[PDB]
Amino acid sequence: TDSFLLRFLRARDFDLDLAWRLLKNYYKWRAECPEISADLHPRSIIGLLKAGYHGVLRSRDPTGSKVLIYRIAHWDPKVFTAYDVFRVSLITSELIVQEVETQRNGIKAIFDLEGWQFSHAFQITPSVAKKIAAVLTDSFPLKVRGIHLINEPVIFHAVFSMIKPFLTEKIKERIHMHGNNYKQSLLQHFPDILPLEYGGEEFSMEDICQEWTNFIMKSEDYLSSISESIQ
Amino acid sequence: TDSFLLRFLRARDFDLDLAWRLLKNYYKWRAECPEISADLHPRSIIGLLKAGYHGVLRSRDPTGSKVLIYRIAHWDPKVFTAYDVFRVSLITSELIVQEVETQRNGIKAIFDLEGWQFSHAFQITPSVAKKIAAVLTDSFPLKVRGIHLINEPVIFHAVFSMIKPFLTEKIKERIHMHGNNYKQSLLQHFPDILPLEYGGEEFSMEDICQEWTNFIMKSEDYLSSISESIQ
Amino acid sequence: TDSFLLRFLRARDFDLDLAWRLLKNYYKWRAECPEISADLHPRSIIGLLKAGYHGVLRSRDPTGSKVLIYRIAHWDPKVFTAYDVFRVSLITSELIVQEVETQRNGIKAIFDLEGWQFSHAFQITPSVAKKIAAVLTDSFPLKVRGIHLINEPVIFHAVFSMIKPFLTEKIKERIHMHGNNYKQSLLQHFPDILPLEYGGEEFSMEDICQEWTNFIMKSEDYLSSISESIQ
Amino acid sequence: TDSFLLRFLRARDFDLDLAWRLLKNYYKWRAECPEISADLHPRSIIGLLKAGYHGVLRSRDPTGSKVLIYRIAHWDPKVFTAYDVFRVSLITSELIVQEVETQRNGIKAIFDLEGWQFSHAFQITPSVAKKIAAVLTDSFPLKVRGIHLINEPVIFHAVFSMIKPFLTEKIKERIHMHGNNYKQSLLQHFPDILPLEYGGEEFSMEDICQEWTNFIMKSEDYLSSISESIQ
Ligand SMILES: Cc1c(C)c2c(c(C)c1O)CC[C@@](C)(CCC[C@H](C)CCC[C@H](C)CCCC(C)C)O2
Ligand SMILES: Cc1c(C)c2c(c(C)c1O)CC[C@@](C)(CCC[C@H](C)CCC[C@H](C)CCCC(C)C)O2
Ligand SMILES: Cc1c(C)c2c(c(C)c1O)CC[C@@](C)(CCC[C@H](C)CCC[C@H](C)CCCC(C)C)O2
Ligand SMILES: Cc1c(C)c2c(c(C)c1O)CC[C@@](C)(CCC[C@H](C)CCC[C@H](C)CCCC(C)C)O2
Ligand SMILES: [Cl-]
Ligand SMILES: [Cl-]
Ligand SMILES: [Cl-]
Ligand SMILES: [Cl-]
Ligand SMILES: [Cl-]
Ligand SMILES: [Cl-]
Ligand SMILES: [Cl-]
Ligand SMILES: [Cl-]
Repeated sequence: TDSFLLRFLRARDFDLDLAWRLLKNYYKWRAECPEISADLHPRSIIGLLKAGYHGVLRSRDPTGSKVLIYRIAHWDPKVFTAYDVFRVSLITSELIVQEVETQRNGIKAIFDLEGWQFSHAFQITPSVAKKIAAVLTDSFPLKVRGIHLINEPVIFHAVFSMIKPFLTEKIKERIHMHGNNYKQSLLQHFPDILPLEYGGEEFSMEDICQEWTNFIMKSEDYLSSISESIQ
Repeated sequence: TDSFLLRFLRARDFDLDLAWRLLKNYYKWRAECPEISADLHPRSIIGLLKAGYHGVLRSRDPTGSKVLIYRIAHWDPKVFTAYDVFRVSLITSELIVQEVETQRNGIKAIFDLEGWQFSHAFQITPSVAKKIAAVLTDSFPLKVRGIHLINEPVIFHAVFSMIKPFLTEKIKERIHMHGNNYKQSLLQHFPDILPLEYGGEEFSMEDICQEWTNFIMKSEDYLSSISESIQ
Repeated sequence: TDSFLLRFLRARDFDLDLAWRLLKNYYKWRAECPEISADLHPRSIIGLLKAGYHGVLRSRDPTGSKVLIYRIAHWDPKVFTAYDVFRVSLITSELIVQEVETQRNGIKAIFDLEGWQFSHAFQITPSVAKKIAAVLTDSFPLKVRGIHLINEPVIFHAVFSMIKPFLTEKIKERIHMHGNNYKQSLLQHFPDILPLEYGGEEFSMEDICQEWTNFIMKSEDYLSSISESIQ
Repeated sequence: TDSFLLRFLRARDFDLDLAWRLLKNYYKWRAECPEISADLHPRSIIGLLKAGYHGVLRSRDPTGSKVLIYRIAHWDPKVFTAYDVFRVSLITSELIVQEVETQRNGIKAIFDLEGWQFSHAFQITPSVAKKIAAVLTDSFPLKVRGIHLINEPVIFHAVFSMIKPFLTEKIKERIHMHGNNYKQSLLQHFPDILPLEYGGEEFSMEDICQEWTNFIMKSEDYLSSISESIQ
């Protein structure tokens, strides 16, 4: 039985001081006003999952990182708030951090920003921006080994400019923007494992999303106990 | 179920600051270049165990300390490196630290240096010397209550002189050198519990080594999980 | 008979202080833990040479620099480690530094990074990165007048980002990245002397590699004496 | 052809600064008033050699150090001065430093002080004492890995007390005093290689001295060229 504090050690290469600072932030970061709740039950965001907003690839990248996929077009800003969408990432992260190999090799996330609207940007306030930067850098026990943005419209750079100043130099080096002709570049970073929609060979995004939705629903009892352990 | 961090508390008389510093070193000490691996499976050093290099007494000393015995003559430096020999002590220590009474009363080690050669000393580099001093003082959650050297040849003092400068005043007070006429002195420190070869009454070293070898092999599954919890 | 210390003078335009600092680093740089051995015998890396990984052009560039060619596709990371590959450059450098005209006009290296894999990047640790930067700047008596990277995949920039912070401003100005359409740009820097595979007119890479392999094997006695003069 | 400055590098583990300081002292140390001459021709001390004062063992110690033997009883202070006796060590040192394996593994010297008289001590002035300490520590490119004194009379400690304050902590750790029952202790440091007179099995001191005397006489042309290269 790995202690709860072991994931923080692995996240900081067993540097006790650094892991301590990470744990401190992990308990404080969401309490930043206006706070996001510690509620991690999928009932409030099951609609997002069924809309096909989010999924996790079955296979890891060539360095062992778990690969996450987000499709912004499947987020209706009139139905779900940024906090709801944020909650989806929290739920997923709390689940995949259980894997030791994820703890060691980190994660990489792919954001399909095709269909990004001003209504989306309206949700991203400075306070939200700060929280995004927090979990990317030093507030959650997951190594962010790479962030890949594809199909980014020109209007998105305003949003990213809100997040940028709160980002460390390390994470900034790991943020990639591919544009519309992403497939060649994206395939080089993720051989053999991408879905059909992004240059892959086997699985479709619909299947990948449905699989991860089932896993989240399946884990709703574990997600409840996590919620009660941070309040 | 005692938490993993309780053995560090007991090792420092429940001084939270001091136990914290010990845990920090416990995760860092082996990473000192050139590093020793976190691998604790007995497969790589089963030869040493079967050669009769190492054993643990069945009974404790009058103060409750576990008593460890090392015979340097049973270490062939042409077959096993200093790192392999070091690994044997790591494996044994990770096992006996599970006993609460060992956590409270510490350990005492007896090194039979009869048969110490220059080929042995060749293995003990300055880096190795530093690591020896580290686990003796502040890098492993075991109180070193005594170190007893017997049958030490005159050429050994060069080796000890490498270790000495990195030793604290407390541990230095606890290092004894008996020479060839050790039996009278050694019996006073360890009544009733020594093997036949060292003035004892009952058990032989061959039996003691065979018993501890079986226990190590028996614990190979626990030793694997420890290895995976420090990387 | 040119003294051994003359190549360090020529490398620093007969600035005695600067040449002294270079000689100091030349003796210390490989001892950085984890150290690379001073062994320069081609027996350990003959496989790399026969695989066509490395060769030296017969003719010099328009400024008199010796031109070196490396093909990363001919390096199998499952057979040869980064240290083995590093050793190949050490061996070549120790040979060409014997030429006075190379001492005066320096060298230029061309790295064909076509076929660069994550398995290659796995070998390039931070410690290795530091050593690469060391021999590029101030640890070997060869003026690096230019480094040319061709056919670089997008995933390589992560590796280069490890090396970059340890690079001086001078050397950084001398690192070129051409991409896939390199031929026009590469021909302007190296007229008349390139192999067929890179826009040249006469010789093939296979011939160039075979010629330099023979020369290395031919010089194995000189390479042994160098090894014994740095330990 | 190893440069003359390579022996200073090997003597200081290729630390360029430290080797530089050693070379500086090597040229200055004998010039300390009252100076000893740079003359290294055996003609002035052939009498000492034929008297059986000095010899070098054919075999090295278990660590590769050259082993030197001095017999103070064969020094007649009424015939040869301390400077003459000092010259013998200079001559021997300049010869054995030519061996690369001696440069790497250093030397160990055995002084048989049986027959030490006050007439001997009369020769050892404070200035002489300082010079003895100089060549032991930082004025000659030979690592002193050990000094062994045997058969030392009680009156010798006055002489050693003159040398002691000018000795570094490192060298002081390497000075052994065995007394009259030296054989057991001396054999442990030098197995298989000692002469008959000191617990050995094969060769006698008379043979060892005669062999080294021939070698010195044989090298008189090399010793002349060394003398002319330090003035
Ligand atoms: C532990 C962890 C969390 C919790 C996490 C992410 C990652 C990589 C993590 O490791 C990435 C996404 C994020 C920050 C949730 C983002 C919430 C907003 C609403 C997403 C849509 C708008 C973003 C402007 C789109 C770009 C996001 C990238 C700049 C990361 O939640
Ligand atoms: C937690 C712990 C470890 C890990 C440990 C020891 C003790 C008492 C511990 O509590 C004692 C032995 C040691 C340091 C391994 C020593 C490895 C070398 C190769 C032993 C042979 C050579 C030594 C020069 C012999 C003398 C050793 C004493 C000076 C300790 O490993
Ligand atoms: C004196 C000298 C040495 C010794 C040398 C080089 C040069 C130009 C020298 O002048 C260039 C190559 C290098 C640094 C060996 C590199 C070893 C690694 C394994 C090469 C493959 C991976 C590299 C990441 C590829 C890019 C290299 C460039 C950034 C230089 O060895
Ligand atoms: C490079 C080198 C030299 C040059 C050298 C020695 C050694 C080990 C060297 O490595 C040892 C002997 C010495 C210092 C010459 C000594 C001269 C006197 C006259 C010897 C007789 C009286 C001594 C009081 C006897 C004890 C000597 C030990 C304390 C070294 O010359
Ligand atoms: Cl909320
Ligand atoms: Cl990219
Ligand atoms: Cl190892
Ligand atoms: Cl005692
Ligand atoms: Cl190596
Ligand atoms: Cl260019
Ligand atoms: Cl004189
Ligand atoms: Cl002794």
